[PDB]
Amino acid sequence: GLIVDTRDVEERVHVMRKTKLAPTVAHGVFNPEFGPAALSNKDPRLNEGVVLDEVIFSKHKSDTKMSAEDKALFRRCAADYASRLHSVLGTANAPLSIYEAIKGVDGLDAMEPDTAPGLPWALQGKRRGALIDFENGTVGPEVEAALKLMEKREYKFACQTFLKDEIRPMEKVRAGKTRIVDVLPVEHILYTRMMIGRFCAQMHSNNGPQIGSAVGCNPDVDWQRFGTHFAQYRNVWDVDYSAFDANHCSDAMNIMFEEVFRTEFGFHPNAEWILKTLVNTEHAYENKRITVEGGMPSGCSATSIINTILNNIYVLYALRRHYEGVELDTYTMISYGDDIVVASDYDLDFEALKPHFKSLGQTITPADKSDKGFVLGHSITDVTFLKRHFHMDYGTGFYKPVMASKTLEAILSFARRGTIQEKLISVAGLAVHSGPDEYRRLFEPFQGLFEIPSYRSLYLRWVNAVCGDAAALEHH
RNA sequence: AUGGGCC
RNA sequence: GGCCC
Ligand SMILES: [Mg+2]
Repeated sequence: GLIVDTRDVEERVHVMRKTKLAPTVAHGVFNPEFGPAALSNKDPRLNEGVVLDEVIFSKHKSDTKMSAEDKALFRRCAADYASRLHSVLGTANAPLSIYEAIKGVDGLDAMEPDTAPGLPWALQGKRRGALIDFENGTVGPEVEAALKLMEKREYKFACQTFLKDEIRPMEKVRAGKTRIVDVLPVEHILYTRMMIGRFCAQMHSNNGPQIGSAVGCNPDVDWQRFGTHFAQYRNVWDVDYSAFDANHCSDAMNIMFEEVFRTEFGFHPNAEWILKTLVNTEHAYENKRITVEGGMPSGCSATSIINTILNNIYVLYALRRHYEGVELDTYTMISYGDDIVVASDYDLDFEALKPHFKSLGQTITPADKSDKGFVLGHSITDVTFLKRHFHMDYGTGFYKPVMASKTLEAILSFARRGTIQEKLISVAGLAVHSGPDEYRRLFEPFQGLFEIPSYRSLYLRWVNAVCGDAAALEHH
């Protein structure tokens, strides 16, 4: 978005930290072009003359303003997508109880009991367990008073800027392109879950191309479902965004919230209001307070869902701005936040859509290599989604999610102290789809030091997971 | 080190 | 706890 004000205050919010990711035995074997993101300004790995603080907020370039006619078009697209979504999900969207918002429901998992509480709780000590009883599903006086202000629509907050401690390609580590997490206050998260929690639960349960959302999916199982769907289409596109989250303009955000979360769809009047508080935000980074207009914070409840919904409306908006007679059945798509797979039997010109996405402030580029524009004829076996390719298994005849071996090497090369064993088992479930030979090669540095699951055991587990009859058919 | 998923 | 977004 657009940075409107940068104020220096006395209170310093500690963010820097040291990386908790330590190199494993695999690091010296694979030597990946990957490493922990730069968390300190004095990190020796950083390029000369790179100020980490400036690069972080460089994503905030502008808040794109839309014309009345483009806003009118966007409203129509939001309402059209909002028609499809609530037709599939239903309109049972009344507030969740406090208990349900904390403990979760069918389709919505519970709030994490010991994550960051946000501001101003971080400046007072106080963890999440002191403010909220997670076992009993009850809130203390501090949150109670905050919830009363949100009901009154008088609630004010600040986002706490956190540096994301993660493995990144070495090019981005050296460029100081450390990702950030905007940690919202725990009460804001709770109330959002109250306002839109059942909707979110319904979204998760009904994931698929019909609603254009993969949020809630299990790639082990659903790659067959998504794979067979997109294989039916003549053209498949792999579309990359540049800073998707930060580039959501105030106009697009406000209109989407207005059209999707209407009281006539069963929502409480405050559902629209609580989401609109995400448009103009105050961010706290050390001694600096930065006011931003536009863009989506990442620590919000249902940030993935909001981004997914916007992604759906963006594609409809861009296509209607270029072509005539474009409807929801003109194409098909699945998204997860900024990640997107689009397909159509019509020879759509995504290169011509570039300016139309720009009117929203979004920059689309081909993922199909960083090549000379968008091309036609590509299939689902050519694309990546959720860092996974669509490969066929020749033992079952099903699509399986295959990650790049270079990426799996990177994941196995770094781990938090004392978590290596459980990480290996977790990564084994990802690595099984690379085939027996590659699975063997990936875990070979760990042999004799940790338990590695046999390829066979994870394969048979997966066969049953994707299709229970297929596992039984091998016994018939 | 986080929202939201999934093991 | 890990992974993806
Ligand atoms: Mg992509």
